Amino acid sequence: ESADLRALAKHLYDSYIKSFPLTKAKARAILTGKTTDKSPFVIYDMNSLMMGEDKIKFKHITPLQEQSKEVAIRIFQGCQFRSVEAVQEITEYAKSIPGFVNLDLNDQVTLLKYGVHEIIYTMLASLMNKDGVLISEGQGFMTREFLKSLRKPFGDFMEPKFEFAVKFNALELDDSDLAIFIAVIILSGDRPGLLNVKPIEDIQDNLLQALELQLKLNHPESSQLFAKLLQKMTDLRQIVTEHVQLLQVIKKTETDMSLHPLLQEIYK
Amino acid sequence: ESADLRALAKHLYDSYIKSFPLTKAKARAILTGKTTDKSPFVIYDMNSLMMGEDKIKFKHITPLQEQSKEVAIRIFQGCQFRSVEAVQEITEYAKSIPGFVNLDLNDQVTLLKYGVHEIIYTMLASLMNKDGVLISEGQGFMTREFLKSLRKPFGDFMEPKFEFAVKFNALELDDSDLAIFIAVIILSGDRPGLLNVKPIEDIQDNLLQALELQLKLNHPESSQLFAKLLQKMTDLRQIVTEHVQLLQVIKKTETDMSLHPLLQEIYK
Ligand SMILES: CC(C)c1ccccc1-c1ccc(O[C@H](Cc2ccccc2)C(=O)O)cc1
Repeated sequence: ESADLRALAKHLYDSYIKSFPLTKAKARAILTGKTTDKSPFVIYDMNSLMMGEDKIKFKHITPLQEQSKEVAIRIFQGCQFRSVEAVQEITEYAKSIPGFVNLDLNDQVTLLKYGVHEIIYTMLASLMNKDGVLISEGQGFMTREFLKSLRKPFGDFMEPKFEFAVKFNALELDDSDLAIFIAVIILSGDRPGLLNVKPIEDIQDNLLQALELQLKLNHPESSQLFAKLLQKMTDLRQIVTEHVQLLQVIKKTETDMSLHPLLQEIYK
Repeated sequence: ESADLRALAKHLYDSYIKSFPLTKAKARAILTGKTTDKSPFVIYDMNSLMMGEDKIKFKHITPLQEQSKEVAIRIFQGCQFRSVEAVQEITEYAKSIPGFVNLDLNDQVTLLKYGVHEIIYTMLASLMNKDGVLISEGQGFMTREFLKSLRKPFGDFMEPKFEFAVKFNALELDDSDLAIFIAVIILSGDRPGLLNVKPIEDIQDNLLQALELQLKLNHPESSQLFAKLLQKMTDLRQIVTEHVQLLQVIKKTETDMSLHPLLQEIYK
């Protein structure tokens, strides 16, 4: 019944708001510099980076970089910390997906393990525009250009994310839509090492119906949006890989830099 | 309109039947399926290959294993031959899809160029079962066991297609279904280098509606099958990506020789 699919759609949207302090709506309100009720400080060079520590809460360093964790590492660590924030956040959203917590404890861990970064980049697109990405809860805005100019390695960590987000955002999706799509991603079952696949696919079968109806209702004039969105799941998978291998490179060229256990545990 | 979507399906099916010798319906009668009226020649071991490869309808080389060319290599190059045949079959099919030829020729070459590998592994799965793959227009059956028993490079060449195949076949799709899915794969839109993505996506949109109608009417009880088929695309891409990987590795085994020139040329 439709009435049941809409109720689940309302449910998930609801938990989505409660689990993510920064929705796409808040994000676009800040990005479209019309809503000047609170604008972001912009980082596009080293000076701004320093000055950034001023206006925004940057526990990081302000002055010298190189001989004291150069700019590149500093941002990378900063980015590392947020990812941990997001996982914890995403993990809280997951518990609310009907049926998820009733699965084998092991699978729960496996679903999170593979689905988390795929989710981080999906939601990360909400904080991006062709020119940049929001940081520190919207208060800041770091330039894509400044990012694409960091030290040899770190210099190409976000580019594949921007490329994904610009075309993904062109789908004009909203929080209520993403809420369901985010859940569909978690309850895969095609995930490596699962014990009970049928119970997982039964949940996702629901999420997909929910999403199909939600997209029809929310975007009547958008033919086949449902399918276009599912295919986007390939671009996601590909991004994770580019990243994971990229991560492997730093680890070797930076034996002094560390990887937060929670993020380290996910990668494998 | 459903009428128009029922026409496009039958059209593609008709083209499909005439472009591909071995149909899934046929191949299935031969495989695990009984339908015994001419049992294929089973290659399960080295001698089986040797002792058949001399009676089987294979055109390229013969059983000569004794410091006279390696077996693994002869088998690998054999797939290349068949894949190159397959590529011509697909092209012949691509041309029957409404709108395809009306596209920028450069874009057609780009679409076939990148859609071909995914189409091959998809269709390969029709000739596969959990224990082996039909060979030579269906006159043979090379076991999965023998394939993983191969040397060192070549021992993991086909294993991932088997893992993909077994899950893919779990969907129980038939030639009428595969005919539309295949078309959808060719009419992507995200292939690198395209020049005019719009028409390509318009046709895919039209092809997607067809696959959706087809699956609903053809598999009424199989819920959300459409969504599940579309996510098999991630699996394909990974297969494809991971394949070019061994390809580069193999490129570090056999190479510099003067009797290969005009042969190496047929397969870039
Ligand atoms: C917005 C964030 C998720 C992000 C994504 C992709 C690339 C970089 C970042 C990023 C986020 C915050 C950054 O600066 C600090 C990071 C930080 C936050 C809290 C404690 C320690 C560091 C901040 O904005 O608060 C720098 C980069």
